[PDB]
Amino acid sequence: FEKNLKDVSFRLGSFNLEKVENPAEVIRELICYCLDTIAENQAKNEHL
Amino acid sequence: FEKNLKDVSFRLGSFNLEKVENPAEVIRELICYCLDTIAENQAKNEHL
Amino acid sequence: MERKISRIHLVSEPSITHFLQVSWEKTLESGFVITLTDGHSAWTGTVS
Amino acid sequence: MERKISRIHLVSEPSITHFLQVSWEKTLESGFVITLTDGHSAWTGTVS
Repeated sequence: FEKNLKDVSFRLGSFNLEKVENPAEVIRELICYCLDTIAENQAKNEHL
Repeated sequence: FEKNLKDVSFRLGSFNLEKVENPAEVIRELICYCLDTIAENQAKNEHL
Repeated sequence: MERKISRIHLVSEPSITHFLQVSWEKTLESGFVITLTDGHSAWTGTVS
Repeated sequence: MERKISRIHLVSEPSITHFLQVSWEKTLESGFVITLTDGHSAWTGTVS
Protein backbone atom coordinates (compact mmCIF):
# COMPACT_ATOMS: atom_id res chain seq x y z
CA PHE A 1 0.00 0.00 0.00
CA GLU A 2 0.86 3.69 0.14
CA LYS A 3 -0.52 5.99 2.81
CA ASN A 4 -2.42 8.67 0.89
CA LEU A 5 -3.04 11.34 3.52
CA LYS A 6 -2.21 14.95 2.70
CA ASP A 7 1.54 15.69 2.66
CA VAL A 8 1.88 11.87 2.66
CA SER A 9 2.48 10.69 -0.91
CA PHE A 10 5.03 7.93 -0.24
CA ARG A 11 5.09 4.22 0.43
CA LEU A 12 4.27 3.89 4.13
CA GLY A 13 6.23 1.14 5.83
CA SER A 14 7.48 -2.15 4.47
CA PHE A 15 6.62 -5.74 5.29
CA ASN A 16 7.92 -9.25 4.91
CA LEU A 17 5.98 -11.93 3.05
CA GLU A 18 2.63 -11.73 4.84
CA LYS A 19 1.10 -15.20 4.94
CA VAL A 20 -0.06 -17.97 7.26
CA GLU A 21 -0.21 -21.74 6.96
CA ASN A 22 -4.00 -22.03 6.82
CA PRO A 23 -6.14 -19.88 4.50
CA ALA A 24 -9.02 -19.78 6.99
CA GLU A 25 -6.87 -19.49 10.13
CA VAL A 26 -7.02 -15.69 10.24
CA ILE A 27 -10.67 -15.64 9.13
CA ARG A 28 -11.79 -18.14 11.78
CA GLU A 29 -9.64 -16.36 14.37
CA LEU A 30 -11.39 -13.10 13.47
CA ILE A 31 -14.81 -14.75 13.79
CA CYS A 32 -14.00 -16.24 17.20
CA TYR A 33 -12.54 -12.95 18.47
CA CYS A 34 -15.72 -11.22 17.28
CA LEU A 35 -17.75 -13.81 19.18
CA ASP A 36 -15.68 -13.19 22.33
CA THR A 37 -16.06 -9.42 22.17
CA ILE A 38 -19.80 -9.56 21.45
CA ALA A 39 -20.13 -11.89 24.45
CA GLU A 40 -18.30 -9.33 26.60
CA ASN A 41 -20.43 -6.49 25.20
CA GLN A 42 -23.72 -8.30 25.86
CA ALA A 43 -22.62 -9.27 29.37
CA LYS A 44 -21.88 -5.63 30.16
CA ASN A 45 -25.17 -4.68 28.49
CA GLU A 46 -27.13 -6.86 30.89
CA HIS A 47 -25.05 -5.81 33.90
CA LEU A 48 -25.46 -2.08 33.29
CA PHE B 1 -26.78 -34.88 13.93
CA GLU B 2 -27.36 -37.61 16.52
CA LYS B 3 -29.92 -38.41 19.21
CA ASN B 4 -29.30 -41.09 21.86
CA LEU B 5 -31.26 -41.87 25.02
CA LYS B 6 -32.46 -44.74 27.24
CA ASP B 7 -29.63 -47.29 26.82
CA VAL B 8 -29.60 -47.24 22.99
CA SER B 9 -28.09 -44.96 20.36
CA PHE B 10 -30.04 -43.63 17.38
CA ARG B 11 -29.80 -41.22 14.46
CA LEU B 12 -31.58 -37.85 14.59
CA GLY B 13 -32.43 -35.73 11.56
CA SER B 14 -29.92 -34.48 9.02
CA PHE B 15 -29.08 -31.57 6.73
CA ASN B 16 -29.36 -32.20 2.99
CA LEU B 17 -26.76 -29.53 2.33
CA GLU B 18 -26.42 -27.83 -1.05
CA LYS B 19 -23.01 -26.79 -2.38
CA VAL B 20 -22.78 -23.09 -3.28
CA GLU B 21 -19.24 -21.85 -3.90
CA ASN B 22 -17.65 -18.40 -3.49
CA PRO B 23 -16.96 -18.70 0.25
CA ALA B 24 -15.25 -15.30 0.11
CA GLU B 25 -18.43 -13.23 -0.18
CA VAL B 26 -20.37 -15.19 2.44
CA ILE B 27 -17.41 -15.02 4.84
CA ARG B 28 -17.26 -11.26 4.28
CA GLU B 29 -20.98 -11.03 5.05
CA LEU B 30 -20.59 -13.12 8.21
CA ILE B 31 -17.66 -11.08 9.54
CA CYS B 32 -19.49 -7.83 8.72
CA TYR B 33 -22.45 -9.15 10.71
CA CYS B 34 -20.09 -9.94 13.60
CA LEU B 35 -18.56 -6.45 13.58
CA ASP B 36 -21.94 -4.72 13.33
CA THR B 37 -23.48 -6.68 16.20
CA ILE B 38 -20.40 -6.01 18.34
CA ALA B 39 -20.79 -2.30 17.59
CA GLU B 40 -24.50 -2.24 18.46
CA ASN B 41 -23.87 -4.17 21.68
CA GLN B 42 -21.15 -1.68 22.64
CA ALA B 43 -23.53 1.20 21.90
CA LYS B 44 -26.12 -0.40 24.18
CA ASN B 45 -23.36 -0.83 26.79
CA GLU B 46 -22.37 2.84 26.77
CA HIS B 47 -25.98 4.07 26.71
CA LEU B 48 -26.86 1.85 29.67
CA MET C 1 -33.99 -13.67 7.38
CA GLU C 2 -31.57 -13.96 10.33
CA ARG C 3 -27.90 -14.89 10.53
CA LYS C 4 -26.50 -16.09 13.85
CA ILE C 5 -22.84 -16.17 14.86
CA SER C 6 -22.53 -19.80 15.98
CA ARG C 7 -19.59 -22.04 15.04
CA ILE C 8 -20.29 -25.72 15.68
CA HIS C 9 -16.70 -26.88 15.21
CA LEU C 10 -16.78 -29.73 12.71
CA VAL C 11 -14.88 -32.80 13.86
CA SER C 12 -14.20 -33.75 10.22
CA GLU C 13 -12.39 -30.47 9.48
CA PRO C 14 -11.53 -27.29 11.42
CA SER C 15 -11.34 -25.00 8.38
CA ILE C 16 -15.09 -25.42 7.80
CA THR C 17 -17.88 -25.01 10.34
CA HIS C 18 -21.64 -24.53 10.11
CA PHE C 19 -22.23 -20.86 10.77
CA LEU C 20 -25.88 -20.03 11.37
CA GLN C 21 -27.82 -18.16 8.67
CA VAL C 22 -31.08 -19.90 9.46
CA SER C 23 -34.07 -19.08 7.26
CA TRP C 24 -36.54 -21.08 9.32
CA GLU C 25 -39.92 -22.14 7.97
CA LYS C 26 -43.06 -22.62 10.08
CA THR C 27 -40.95 -24.94 12.25
CA LEU C 28 -37.28 -25.87 12.54
CA GLU C 29 -38.47 -29.38 11.69
CA SER C 30 -39.01 -27.81 8.26
CA GLY C 31 -36.23 -26.68 5.97
CA PHE C 32 -33.94 -23.72 6.57
CA VAL C 33 -30.69 -22.42 5.12
CA ILE C 34 -27.47 -23.25 6.98
CA THR C 35 -24.26 -22.03 5.36
CA LEU C 36 -20.90 -23.57 6.27
CA THR C 37 -17.85 -22.01 4.65
CA ASP C 38 -14.16 -22.81 4.22
CA GLY C 39 -12.54 -19.86 2.50
CA HIS C 40 -11.92 -22.17 -0.46
CA SER C 41 -15.50 -23.45 -0.82
CA ALA C 42 -18.89 -22.80 0.75
CA TRP C 43 -22.06 -24.83 1.23
CA THR C 44 -25.61 -23.89 2.12
CA GLY C 45 -28.14 -26.54 3.09
CA THR C 46 -31.66 -27.43 4.14
CA VAL C 47 -33.08 -30.04 6.51
CA SER C 48 -35.49 -32.67 5.22
CA MET D 1 -1.01 -10.41 20.31
CA GLU D 2 -1.91 -6.80 19.48
CA ARG D 3 -4.89 -6.94 17.11
CA LYS D 4 -7.02 -3.89 16.27
CA ILE D 5 -10.04 -3.43 13.99
CA SER D 6 -8.69 -1.29 11.15
CA ARG D 7 -9.99 -2.96 8.01
CA ILE D 8 -8.28 -3.65 4.68
CA HIS D 9 -9.49 -3.67 1.08
CA LEU D 10 -8.31 -5.73 -1.88
CA VAL D 11 -6.50 -4.45 -4.93
CA SER D 12 -7.94 -7.34 -6.95
CA GLU D 13 -11.35 -6.76 -5.29
CA PRO D 14 -11.60 -3.01 -4.63
CA SER D 15 -15.40 -3.28 -4.37
CA ILE D 16 -15.28 -5.19 -1.07
CA THR D 17 -13.25 -3.75 1.81
CA HIS D 18 -12.50 -7.04 3.57
CA PHE D 19 -13.49 -6.43 7.20
CA LEU D 20 -10.33 -7.55 8.98
CA GLN D 21 -9.10 -6.64 12.45
CA VAL D 22 -5.39 -6.15 11.76
CA SER D 23 -3.04 -8.29 13.85
CA TRP D 24 0.56 -7.33 14.57
CA GLU D 25 2.96 -8.50 17.26
CA LYS D 26 3.54 -5.69 19.80
CA THR D 27 3.79 -1.88 19.82
CA LEU D 28 3.40 -1.54 16.05
CA GLU D 29 5.76 1.45 16.01
CA SER D 30 8.47 -1.14 16.85
CA GLY D 31 7.36 -3.71 14.27
CA PHE D 32 3.96 -3.47 12.59
CA VAL D 33 2.09 -6.07 10.54
CA ILE D 34 -0.94 -5.27 8.43
CA THR D 35 -3.03 -8.43 8.30
CA LEU D 36 -4.23 -9.84 4.98
CA THR D 37 -7.49 -11.35 3.75
CA ASP D 38 -8.53 -11.83 0.12
CA GLY D 39 -11.74 -13.66 1.06
CA HIS D 40 -10.08 -16.85 -0.16
CA SER D 41 -7.07 -16.96 2.18
CA ALA D 42 -6.59 -14.57 5.09
CA TRP D 43 -2.94 -13.99 6.01
CA THR D 44 -1.25 -12.73 9.17
CA GLY D 45 2.30 -11.65 8.38
CA THR D 46 5.58 -10.87 10.12
CA VAL D 47 7.97 -7.92 9.90
CA SER D 48 11.38 -6.79 11.16
